[PDB]
Amino acid sequence: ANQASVVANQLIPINTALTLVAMRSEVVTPVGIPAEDIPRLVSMQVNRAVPLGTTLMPDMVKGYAA
Repeated sequence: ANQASVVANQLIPINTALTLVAMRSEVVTPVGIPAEDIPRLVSMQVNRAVPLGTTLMPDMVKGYAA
């Protein structure tokens, strides 16, 4: 229901570290990474470019296990 996910607040380039300016929370479908894990995601790198407004999915973040 209102399970919110991490959404790209700006484009995140391939192989670049996640910052707090880059991740917002939003109720989207399909469900991606829980918004509650944003602190945890800071400094982890994405393995692909993530366009503005894309939901961060588990497979996009290098080293993410939940």
